Amino acid sequence: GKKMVVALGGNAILSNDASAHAQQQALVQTSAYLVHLIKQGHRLIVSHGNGPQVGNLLLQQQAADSEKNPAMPLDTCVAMTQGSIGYWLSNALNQELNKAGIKKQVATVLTQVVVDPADEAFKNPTKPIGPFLTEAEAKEAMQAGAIFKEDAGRGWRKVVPSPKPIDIHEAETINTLIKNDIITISCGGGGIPVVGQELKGVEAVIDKDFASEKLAELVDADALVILTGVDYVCINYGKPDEKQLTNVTVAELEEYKQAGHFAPGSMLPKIEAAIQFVESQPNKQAIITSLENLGSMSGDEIVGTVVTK
Amino acid sequence: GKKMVVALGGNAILSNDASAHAQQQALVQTSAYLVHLIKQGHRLIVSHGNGPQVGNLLLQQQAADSEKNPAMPLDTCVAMTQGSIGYWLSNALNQELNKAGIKKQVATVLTQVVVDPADEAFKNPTKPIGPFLTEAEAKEAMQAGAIFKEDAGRGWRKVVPSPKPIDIHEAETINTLIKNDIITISCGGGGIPVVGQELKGVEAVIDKDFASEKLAELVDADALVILTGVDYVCINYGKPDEKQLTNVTVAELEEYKQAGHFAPGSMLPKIEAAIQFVESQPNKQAIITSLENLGSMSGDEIVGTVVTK
Ligand SMILES: Nc1ncnc2c1ncn2[C@@H]1O[C@H](COP(=O)(O)OP(=O)(O)O)[C@@H](O)[C@H]1O
Ligand SMILES: Nc1ncnc2c1ncn2[C@@H]1O[C@H](COP(=O)(O)OP(=O)(O)O)[C@@H](O)[C@H]1O
Ligand SMILES: [Mg+2]
Ligand SMILES: [Mg+2]
Repeated sequence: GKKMVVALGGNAILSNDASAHAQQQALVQTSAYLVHLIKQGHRLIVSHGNGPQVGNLLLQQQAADSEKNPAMPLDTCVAMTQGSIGYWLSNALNQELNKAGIKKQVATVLTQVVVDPADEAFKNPTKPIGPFLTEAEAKEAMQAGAIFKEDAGRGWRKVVPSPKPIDIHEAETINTLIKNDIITISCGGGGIPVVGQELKGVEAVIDKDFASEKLAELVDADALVILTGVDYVCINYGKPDEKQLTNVTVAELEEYKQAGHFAPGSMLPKIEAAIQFVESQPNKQAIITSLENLGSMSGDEIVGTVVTK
Repeated sequence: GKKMVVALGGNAILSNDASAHAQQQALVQTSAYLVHLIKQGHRLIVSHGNGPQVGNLLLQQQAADSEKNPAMPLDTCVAMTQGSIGYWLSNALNQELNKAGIKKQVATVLTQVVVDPADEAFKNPTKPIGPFLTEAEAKEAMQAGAIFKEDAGRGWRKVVPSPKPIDIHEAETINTLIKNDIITISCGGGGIPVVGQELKGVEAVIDKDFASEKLAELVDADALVILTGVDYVCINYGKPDEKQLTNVTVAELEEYKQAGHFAPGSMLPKIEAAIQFVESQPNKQAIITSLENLGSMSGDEIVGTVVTK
């Protein structure tokens, strides 16, 4: 069996219906697939994204904003989504483990992810968040310290930094749970962004896959498994000559990267994080595939885009 | 030292406004007092309430309620507050620990607290919660069985049950962290209420002190310390003949309780929880006092209303 960090994405909470019940139902389906990994002897360390969840929460912050009910900053909103999604996922996993007759503890740990204040991302925030405000509301926010950028035609929306994760505060706690064979859920939404030894909260968005890769390094995982919306990373994706990548090496991926095969923002971060993990220490593996593709496992072997040195 | 469950209440988050920043600063002050206990060798396992926090979150759920941004049910909102408050408190405690030069890690574990569906509370809900609705809105909201009661002159509110905890799902995980000298924050808001084999969420409010007492039993804590708004519990409270209770036995408290000295909904549950803990096992002590009164500690000994038997 392998100790693996499993980084869930949007596909893990595929529901369309934004209700808690619909998202919980989606996570139960996701958990059924994850339990396949447990049946095969793997030791899971799970993380997840929070795109639509934090997006809706941010809209809720604005809808009721007042002196008595002030909008919560982004870092607190991320913490809230670690709570909601962590609850839904841990609950769903327990259900599916029970259905399989398997006894295994699941626990969600709030996770603060440290970033460098000197990170170039802070001088140049590029992550748009929240609702589209009017120039007026924008200028008012500007005078309030926020950085807004008019999205020509759509309006003005707040932009925040996307810094690199340099450490996971709760890493040792997560390691402790790991060693006690407890399935942990952490780094939700890429983590609650904090800076410095004092762990000062900041409004930023940390890439979930790089946060997961940092966790994988800190807990000395054997593999980083990113589960997304495709069974295999492809070259010429969506094109007539599309080709699925199975076993790949870093040099191969670097060649394809320069040819522009991995869309920025979506697949590119996964490829970069996977390469980084494989380059971090000898005998490390990274896999990019989907939950559904776990049905194609060969024994305890996960198939998909498998990256090695 | 002694393994002690410290149950924080409203005054632990003493802020002049409801902003995240103000509440975080309030928790920093609270953490200063908690560090005092840690310096004295006590092994802390902390819990907290969430009344004002979940209240504002529920108002945010209502403000943007729509098909695309549906209001999250109470159990999910409780999970979200375990995330926000857990983040604020763990971050504040780390800051105060570092200031004291103490190398101790803090971790927040989402907590699902199990209740019995046959609990009398489900037949007679008593906890009003959420927004004040019109009579027409409440009428429609009650068709599926939910109970709404009119608050004359204010509106109609949902009234949920306050069932007793029969288990803390993550208890073993929390104990494992405790055994590894990690300060845990759990049972936030009394816990995410769940029922049955699938741990289905239910809209209810589990008393934070009863939840904390159950945790104290499950982790075999030496003491249950409830920190609230008074330095000492009193009899003839607010009357000219008011008397503060210091060392007191279970028998004495039972007499006082029967005399109606402890207000329902506020002090009564703390007294009942204290009695339950002292009677739960030999060599168990329960204390009810305030964070401020910790400044009057005699060495590693906490003064206040100390229950023994
Ligand atoms: N070369 C490529 N091969 C496969 N999928 C690709 C490629 N380039 C872009 N994609 C897209 O990247 C998506 C996954 O990234 P993203 O949408 O960000 O998902 P997640 O929520 O998992 O982060 C795929 O599901 C696919 O639509
Ligand atoms: N006999 C009593 N002795 C002391 N305090 C009492 C008594 N009866 C009621 N109280 C009130 O109970 C309060 C504590 O319960 P509560 O307000 O719910 O606080 P918390 O947020 O800590 O749960 C006290 O601070 C006090 O205002
Ligand atoms: Mg993505
Ligand atoms: Mg109270």
